[PDB]
Amino acid sequence: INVELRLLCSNKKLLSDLSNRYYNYLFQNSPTAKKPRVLQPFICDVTTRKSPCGQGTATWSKYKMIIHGRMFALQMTHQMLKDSAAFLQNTDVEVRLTLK
Amino acid sequence: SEEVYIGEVLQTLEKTGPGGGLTMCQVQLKDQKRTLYRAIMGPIAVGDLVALLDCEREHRRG
Amino acid sequence: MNKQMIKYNADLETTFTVERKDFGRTNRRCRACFAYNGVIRKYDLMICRRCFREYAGDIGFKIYD
Amino acid sequence: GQIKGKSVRTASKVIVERYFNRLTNDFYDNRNVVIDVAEIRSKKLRNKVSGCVTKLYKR
Amino acid sequence: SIAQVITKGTRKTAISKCVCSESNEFQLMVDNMTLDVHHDNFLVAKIKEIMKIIGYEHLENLKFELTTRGGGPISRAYAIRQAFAKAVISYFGKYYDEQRKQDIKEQIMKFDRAALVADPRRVEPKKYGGPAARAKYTKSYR
Amino acid sequence: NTEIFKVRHDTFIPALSEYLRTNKTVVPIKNFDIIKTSRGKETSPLDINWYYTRAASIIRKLLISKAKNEKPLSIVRFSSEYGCAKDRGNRPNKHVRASKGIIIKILNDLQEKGWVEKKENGWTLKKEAEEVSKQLIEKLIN
Amino acid sequence: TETSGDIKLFGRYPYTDLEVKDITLEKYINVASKVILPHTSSRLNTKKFGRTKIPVVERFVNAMMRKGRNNGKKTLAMRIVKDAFFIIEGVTGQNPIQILVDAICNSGPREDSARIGKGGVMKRSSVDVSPLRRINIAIFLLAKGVRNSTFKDIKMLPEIIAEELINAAKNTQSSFAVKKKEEIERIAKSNR
Amino acid sequence: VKRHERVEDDIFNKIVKDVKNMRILTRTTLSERYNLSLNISIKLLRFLEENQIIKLISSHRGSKIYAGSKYEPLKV
RNA sequence: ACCUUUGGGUUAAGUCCGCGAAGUAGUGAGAUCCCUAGGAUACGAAAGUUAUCGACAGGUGUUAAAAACACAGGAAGGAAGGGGCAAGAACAGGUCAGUGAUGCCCUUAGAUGGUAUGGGCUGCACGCGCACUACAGUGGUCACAGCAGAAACAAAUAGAAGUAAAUGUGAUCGAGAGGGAAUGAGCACUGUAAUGUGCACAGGAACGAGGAAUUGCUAGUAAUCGUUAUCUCAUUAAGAAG
Ligand SMILES: [Zn+2]
Repeated sequence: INVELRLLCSNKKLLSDLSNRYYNYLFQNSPTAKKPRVLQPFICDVTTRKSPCGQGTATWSKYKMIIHGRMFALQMTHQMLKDSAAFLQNTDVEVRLTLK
Repeated sequence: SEEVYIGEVLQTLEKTGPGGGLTMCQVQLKDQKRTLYRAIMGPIAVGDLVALLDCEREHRRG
Repeated sequence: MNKQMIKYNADLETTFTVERKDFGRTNRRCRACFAYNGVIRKYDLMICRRCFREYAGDIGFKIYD
Repeated sequence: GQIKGKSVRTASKVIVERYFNRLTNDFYDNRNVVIDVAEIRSKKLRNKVSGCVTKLYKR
Repeated sequence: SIAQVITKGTRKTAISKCVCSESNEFQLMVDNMTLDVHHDNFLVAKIKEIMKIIGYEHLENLKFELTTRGGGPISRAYAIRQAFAKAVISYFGKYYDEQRKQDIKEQIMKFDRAALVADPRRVEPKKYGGPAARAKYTKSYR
Repeated sequence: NTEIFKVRHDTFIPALSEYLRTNKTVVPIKNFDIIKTSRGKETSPLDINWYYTRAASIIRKLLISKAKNEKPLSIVRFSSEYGCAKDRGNRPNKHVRASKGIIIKILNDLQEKGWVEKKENGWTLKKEAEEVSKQLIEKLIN
Repeated sequence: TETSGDIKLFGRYPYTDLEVKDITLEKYINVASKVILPHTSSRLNTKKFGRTKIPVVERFVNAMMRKGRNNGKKTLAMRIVKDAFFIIEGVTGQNPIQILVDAICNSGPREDSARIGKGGVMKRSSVDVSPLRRINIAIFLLAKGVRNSTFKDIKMLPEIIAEELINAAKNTQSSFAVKKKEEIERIAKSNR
Repeated sequence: VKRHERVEDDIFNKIVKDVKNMRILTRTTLSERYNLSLNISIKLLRFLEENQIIKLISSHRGSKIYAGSKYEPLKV
């Protein structure tokens, strides 16, 4: 019955498009469709001096990479899970599944 | 000894002095015809009451 | 490599073996340039602060704020 | 400094000559009209245009 | 079910929640301690201040439990004071006539707006080239 | 009910301390008169009966933990509860734990009297230790 | 606990029937705003005369958080002044608040020395102070007298607060703050 | 001269005569008028407040304040 | 060869308003992101999360235009606050000890190339730059409570890394009972190796608020107080970055 699908992605526009596409698919099948849950973004960061030597005013930069994520929890029969999984390929988004 | 005159400020004119610390002001005394020109150093609002030690010493430059 | 050393006990007749722990600069050389100094070790990078800034945008890091 | 900048005053001046009768003394009417007619891509700009247009309309 | 409302009050990084309920007797607890047992007097002063601009007859037949997390000792007392203040107005609007809500609100607003609205004030982030938010390290010449 | 919160800590900790000493339920560590409570402390305690104030406050930590239905208390938890700021010369002060040996001895004494039961992940109260506290409070508030 | 009546300072003091008693000062001294504890976070400092609307005893505790090491310790200041009011209310017999008001009235210098010369050398002259500056200096002097008095003396600080404030309200030579007000006015006159 | 670690009989006698008609009195007064140390101004002051000769009017933290026979408070 | 013309008001900004032998479009600013603060009618049955919305000098008052203050309501009010990005031209400014970026000169088995065991970079007459504890009582000591940014913690009988500290109450000590520098015989830990670190007992130096000079800082700012599941890191922070 239940499935939880994690769409994980370090680009916001892609994840927004792919989730809108999958939401449209859900509402076109109409199994009591719903929005995705927007997850707390993972943020990995590094802070370093700009100059390659000691000279000048010490100026510092913070680089941070953001891994966005969205979860769909959903009700489907096993055939529809097996058949719909054909949607979950050729994406820069990484896709993962949980089941009970 | 504690002689004093109370005067009412009617106008302010110019920020004045090294660093612009003072303000040129026109003051009328409360119980005399006299109206003076004076420099004052705190923040001042029109219609303030100020206490003077002399009714005569003046800043003629106005 | 985890190198091993022999050591003798107080009798100077019985022998035992002990392992050398891998620590310090000697194995943490910059993966782009072999440098020993200013190596960022976080997130299992092993890249020096000079090399990082030219490649950061290829890896996918950005300055947001 | 709260000065409007060149494109904002230019668009303000053109709209009042092009659509004058459609405008009123009201900020919200004027904001509705610029939301309706214009291409302007952020609410940040069209808040400033309708501000200047309702400043003109009195004068 | 028993008549109830819930409110939230914030100061710096302290957050507090107040639940308010119908009772035969006026009762107030903070950190599970009554006002006559609680260990910090600044909190007790800030509570009895707001309890006197509101009339005592408006706090009658009513019970309060306050819980809080975050910030520190001075900030939490103001957080608690807002949570308490908003509960009475919320209850009057929901369970009595709305004129009494308006009357009480005029009194609190005349006294202190910051009892019913939250200050958006927070610590500013540290920048590089100084010990704190704005102070710079010492330049030298010779 | 959560009966413990009805009385003030600085009346309860001194009250139980006498009931302990008059029944010798806990026995002092060797050299209690010259040992310090932590490496962070400057000198040994000013009261010779400090060991009993520890025993009285340990049962209080457990009563309130039981009242709030927390997870059982560990030897590490208690060591951080009684911790302090250690003096280090020419360096900033730093937070340091209490010494475990005192706490271990108190908990093993209380085990032998049947006052404290060891669980797989901490220590917990027993019926006798709860009822002593109950019967004290019922006089003390009156 | 103690009371279920109207708002009184430290829950003890009357908070009514208060007179300034110098018309030059009237608008600039807030004895209106009924507060139980001399603490507020009201964000008026970001305004043009907003620091004149802060209540009187508030301005007076802020003056204590000084000598560097005591920065930020506002609770400590409240503890100190609370005790001083007990000493003063007892000694004087009148609302500590009227002692504080009269201390300010006497301790502000009315005439001052300043450089006037613009188009040449800077020559010193007497000048007349505004209402607002007059009260700002009064608090400063009362504070500076207290701090330096207590430094390496066995007496308790809340007691020194009561010594100075009584004397100041009574315009006696005994006050550090009053003496230094005489000095400034004498030098101002010398340069008149 | 240094401070003292006794209240001898004739200092004790005259302190009783002096504590009446004084208003607020504190640890320092006994130690700066007479020659007593702080550690013997505490003990004497605590004694007189058990004897009903003086009365305590504050004791907040270690700050502790007393009153003698010609004290009189404010009235509403 | 060159100038586009009379230099009057405004803004952070040729940002703009007047007037003209000039007039029309662009770059730079600006606009244009991201984070922090408020907002369900959306989602969940757990009790939170996210949000195309919200502020424009708009209102009133200041009598050319352009801007402006001062009030007021408002979660936010004059570039909302804080970052981030960021013209043209320059400089014989720094780095060849970051680079399988690099021209030209030099060395190259008795090496100016590698490795190993040791020693130095840490030496000490002395002049300078930047930090840390202080010089006490608005203190020291004993106990007891109790609160962050949130959430991680075998055991330990004197003691030998960890979940705040300032702080709140009671005791105590009483004007070098402040302070912990050089040093002794020990007891443990990390390590291949102590020279490094922890612990106990001693020991107890200068310093009693700093000459000529000199450095930042306008509000949740400066200063205080701890803390780093941040960076260095076997073990070592009195350094940076939060
Ligand atoms: Zn590299």
